[PDB]
Amino acid sequence: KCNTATCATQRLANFLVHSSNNFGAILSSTNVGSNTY
Amino acid sequence: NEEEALEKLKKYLKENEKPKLEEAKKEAEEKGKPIVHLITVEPDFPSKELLIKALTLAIKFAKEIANIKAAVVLLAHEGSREEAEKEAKEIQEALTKETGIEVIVVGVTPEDGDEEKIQELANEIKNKLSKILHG
Repeated sequence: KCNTATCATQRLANFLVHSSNNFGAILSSTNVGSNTY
Repeated sequence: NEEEALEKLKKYLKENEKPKLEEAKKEAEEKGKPIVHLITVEPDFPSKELLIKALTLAIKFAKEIANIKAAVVLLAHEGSREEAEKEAKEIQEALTKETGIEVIVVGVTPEDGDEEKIQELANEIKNKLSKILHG
């Protein structure tokens, strides 16, 4: 199981990309962090 | 400062988001399919206003270089699904008004990482995307 919420979003995005080859849109995954203290 | 944070974000977008979206454009031209931008969001922002500004930049960047049709934001939330769904609705309202494209914001908790719950959220996301492309 995932210990963090970031693990879960990564698994979800990976599954969406790796299951949508025959889907009607190109899915492109990128990450956004705060870059703050 | 928040400005220096956004300066580091802009450096990150040119090094990471741009290469991935350049690939997406080529795949989109081979197959004749529009591009949907999928954003994972770290839960490390000091305020929702900085989160909104950062996401607006990332989405506007993607519009600029890849004419994306929609954006799916996966908002990592360290808490309950009820709180996560409320926070997603707030963020979605901001991004829709600010970016001018269809935005789907989904709150994701650690428990959603179960492979069986991944399938649920995936099903829900693809169905919403199918409405934007064909309904």
